Amino acid sequence: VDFTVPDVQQILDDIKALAAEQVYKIVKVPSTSFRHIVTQSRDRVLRVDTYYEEMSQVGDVITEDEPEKFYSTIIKKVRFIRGKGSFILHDIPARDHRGMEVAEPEVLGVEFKNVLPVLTAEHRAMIQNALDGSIIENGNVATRDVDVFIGACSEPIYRIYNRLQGYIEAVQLQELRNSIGWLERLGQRKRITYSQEVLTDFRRQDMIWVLALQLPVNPQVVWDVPRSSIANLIMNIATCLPTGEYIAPNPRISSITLTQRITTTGPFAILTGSTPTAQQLNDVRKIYLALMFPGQIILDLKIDPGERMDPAVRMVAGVVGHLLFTAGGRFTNLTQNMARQLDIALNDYLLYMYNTRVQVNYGPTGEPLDFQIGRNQYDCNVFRADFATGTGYNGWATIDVEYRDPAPYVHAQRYIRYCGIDSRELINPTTYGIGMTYHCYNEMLRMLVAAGKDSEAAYFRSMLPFHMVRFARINQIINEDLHSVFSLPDDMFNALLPDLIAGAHQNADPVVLDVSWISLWFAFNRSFEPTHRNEMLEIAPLIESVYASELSVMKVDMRHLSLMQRRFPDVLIQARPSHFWKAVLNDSPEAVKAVMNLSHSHNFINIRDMMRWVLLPSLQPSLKLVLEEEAWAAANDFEDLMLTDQVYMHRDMLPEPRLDDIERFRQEGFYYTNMLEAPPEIDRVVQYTYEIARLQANMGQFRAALRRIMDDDDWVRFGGVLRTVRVKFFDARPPDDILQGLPFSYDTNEKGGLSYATIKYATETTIFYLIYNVEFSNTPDSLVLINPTYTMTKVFINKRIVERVRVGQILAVLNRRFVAYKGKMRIMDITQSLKMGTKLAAPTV
Amino acid sequence: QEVLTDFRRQDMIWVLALQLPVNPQVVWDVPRSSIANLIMNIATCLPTGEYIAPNPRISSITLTQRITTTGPFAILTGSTPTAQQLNDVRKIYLALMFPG
Amino acid sequence: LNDYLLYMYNTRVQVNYGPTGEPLDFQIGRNQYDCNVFRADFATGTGYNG
Amino acid sequence: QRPERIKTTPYLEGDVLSSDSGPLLSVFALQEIMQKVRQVQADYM
Amino acid sequence: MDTIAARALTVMRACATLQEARIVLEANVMEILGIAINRYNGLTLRGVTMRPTSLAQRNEMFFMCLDMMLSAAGINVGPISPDYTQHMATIGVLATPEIP
Repeated sequence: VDFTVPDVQQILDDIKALAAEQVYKIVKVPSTSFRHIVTQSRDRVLRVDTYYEEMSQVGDVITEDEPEKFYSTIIKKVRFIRGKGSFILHDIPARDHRGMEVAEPEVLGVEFKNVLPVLTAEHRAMIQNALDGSIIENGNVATRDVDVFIGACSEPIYRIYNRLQGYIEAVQLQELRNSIGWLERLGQRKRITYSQEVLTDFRRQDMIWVLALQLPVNPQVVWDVPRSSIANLIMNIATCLPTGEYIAPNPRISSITLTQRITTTGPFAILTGSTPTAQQLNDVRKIYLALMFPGQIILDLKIDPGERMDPAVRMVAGVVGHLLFTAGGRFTNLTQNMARQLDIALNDYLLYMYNTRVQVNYGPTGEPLDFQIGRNQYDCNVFRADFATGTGYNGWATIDVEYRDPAPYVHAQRYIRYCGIDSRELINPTTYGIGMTYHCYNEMLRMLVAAGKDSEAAYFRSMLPFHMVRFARINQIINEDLHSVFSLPDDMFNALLPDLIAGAHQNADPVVLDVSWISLWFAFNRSFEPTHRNEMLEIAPLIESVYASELSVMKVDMRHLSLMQRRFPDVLIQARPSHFWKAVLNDSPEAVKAVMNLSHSHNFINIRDMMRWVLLPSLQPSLKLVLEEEAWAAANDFEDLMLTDQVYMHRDMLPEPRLDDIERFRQEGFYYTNMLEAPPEIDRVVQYTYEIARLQANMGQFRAALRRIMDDDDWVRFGGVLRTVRVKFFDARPPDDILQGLPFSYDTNEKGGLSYATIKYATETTIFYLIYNVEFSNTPDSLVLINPTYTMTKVFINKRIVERVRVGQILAVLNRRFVAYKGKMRIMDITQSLKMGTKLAAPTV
Repeated sequence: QEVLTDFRRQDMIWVLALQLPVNPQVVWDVPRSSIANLIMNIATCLPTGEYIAPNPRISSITLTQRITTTGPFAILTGSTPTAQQLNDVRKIYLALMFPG
Repeated sequence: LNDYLLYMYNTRVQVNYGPTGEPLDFQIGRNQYDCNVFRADFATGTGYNG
Repeated sequence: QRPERIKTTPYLEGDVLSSDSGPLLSVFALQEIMQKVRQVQADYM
Repeated sequence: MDTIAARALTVMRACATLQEARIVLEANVMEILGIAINRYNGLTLRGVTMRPTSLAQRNEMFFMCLDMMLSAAGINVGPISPDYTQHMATIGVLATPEIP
């Protein structure tokens, strides 16, 4: 009475720790999405998107021939999005102006400050108006009051804020209610009292709830996992399995029936035997567990030792077994082999006949049990092993697979009521084991006397109660207790027995528990009264949902990563499926993998099995889920990831402007950039493959070719690889590395006589903005030089990062709605509330 | 990442002594070569590698601290019959790695 | 193989032997099934791989 | 780096027994064949 | 022999896929062209790009298709253009089982 489940469980602990992962951030002000850089001029300045600057350096350099790296680099970036974007506003900085709630400048995405000191009196005032012009709308949403204002924010990010908020909204009405109620059902079905205390508050009236997990789960996702069968079972038991004790019957029952006539000795001289624990009891635990599963774990073959002789032990087990296990036509308990040996042990016990004969009418088939034992001739053919029928063994002419339709899970809500014991109530067992037939047990008792021993069949009449309670107990445990997303689905439950008969094999594998011949008897003289349930039960459902959601997140990721190859071929040519998910597995939670590996390190999954699983439409939504899903969406642009195909080289002069009216340089200080407003005319571009460059260099024509193309003004563009984009700003003439930095490498090395060459294409590309700063001592001439200064690299991205702005044009960006909860109202995630409950005890004897 | 430029310096006159596409037969014409050839084939092309064992979980699996499955071959726990037979396995592998 | 298809540590199955004393003539199985297939023809390779 | 050596699932990740190489086996091969003969010739007439 | 025509056909049909840059090549296509173009350049010594753009790049590719088309048809057009010249060797590229 003390079995647990280590190493498969230390995992359940950190899965419990997963519930703690806070994926959102609550702020009173959103992060700045727009910065303003000040050129020397009060008229115009330039705005920056920040987001892009950050997105600039997120993942590693995007190198070809390193698919795994690439994938992770992307994953980081996508993950980065939902990160920067998940935040809810609360207690915002309001201001009062002419009886209206105005937003404090700090609450909108944008920085003026820089600008403020310059702008003219008029400009300043103008902006002031726009500021006290930004008013806050009131009331609405989720029955409780929220503040709405129009602040600015970067495209991709804002999308996440939006989705997040939408989720919170759903929770506030629909989703919270669902999850709670589901629990109330589960607490009814599984006898668990659930704490409602969290919402009993008092200040509850104005408290926003942030349940981030959702409860109904969805059995699918759990079973959609390839070969999960066994791992899920392990899970079910590791979770849902109670610790109990094996009770013994009345010592008197045998003494009065069996051990009555002292001078009989019979097959039940066996009764005296106590239990060899080590082997025996673990064997009884096996038999119990297996039988309380039931068709999942079979009570397979019965070991082999030469103790198999011991006719008393053998015969005894033969009878015991026909009442302990189900060969039932609804589902199986034992092996075909295990049964055959049982029927034989039984067959011998019958035609053993140590005393006065009866009538033994042997049948046409020499097959064991083809004999009808006289007086009334109860042909023991009905006590043979017909699995498809149930015929001899337990159940037989009984119904055990019934369906009380509404029940939690929808994991086909069936119910196994062993021998018709519709055990829905608290057992005694001093009462309940009364007038209870089993039919199989009943007919057993008839055949038991029509054939032979009364003294032996009388012990069976006196046993009925204790036997009915072992079973009634089991039902409550199987049926009521171990009813989780880890207990097997029904269409499979029903397929176990017939697939076993057919011999043909599919994923849904029976467990092989080899049993002691003698343990059979011991099990019949040991009922089961569970002392106390597993501590994981109340928390379980939460944990279930954690796992579920985590799985779907992975699926999603892979769905997008998969198509990345047909998407960007030039980058992932060497890409093979294995690559992309090894990266997923890598960036995803280890505890989850562990759960899968239970049956994966055992069953083997092929990339194909994985794709199927990915493509399976069944996802349990959580906060994490929806956000990642939406992140991936925004993250489809790729210009939005800061890596573009468009990088060319072209002989370009550095703008050397005239300076007559120095005051006119209140202009945008001629910023200049590589950033092409639009790409070149294709007929003017020269597409280079390594392949061609090789050839040209092979003829000592490479350099020459390039020169001519450049001299022709025409543009050249190497590769077709992605390349990471960098962004830098300059106050004056940048380094030659940036200006004349060539997007390729060409070297020549003489070895032996031969002479080899090496050509590499760059992966990093820098976009820059060179702000022109001037002074009064400057001459119109000063900026012009006899010979030009050249810039070769030019990039293109149709995503407005840095742009010429007016001043009054600053506030423009405000185009984004915002929802912020009142500071006086409370917000709190009660995601952790789902583990608050209590295992409802048993009445005990 | 390198390539062969067929650039010949005006100083260098090349002297190649053996051409590459080798005539298969000259090697296999040598009488009683078979064995020697084979060994050569091994010593030159046969890579370096390690023998892997399957997963212990493929046979027995733990359900409870007390309950575990047992593989029908418990004898499979025999510690390799010295190199006397370990080498004897190497024979096997090497044998199938070289058709008939 | 033969010697061991024939070694039954559990309940025995119907072994319907063949006229030839040659190993693997029988047909063990409640559905028969030749064990003659796993003989050893070098021109066919009927027993072992491929 | 590891083209097909990529181990997706734990099922393939087992323990290490021994290891062999070209020069390793090439020698072993000969050895075995030579023992063969001595052991027979030296053994019989 | 039919194989030769099938190749020369595939190549041309593939080149037709190269509409006007804004294209992400069908992975499959890339592979084929590359092998062909490669082998072709190795026999033509001409500079054929897999993704032409200039014109002279385009001409070269067309010329390739032309050379192949003629070779597959068993035609010898002779001196018909100053800009183009037919390489009879084009047949040997098309006879090589290395091109799918």
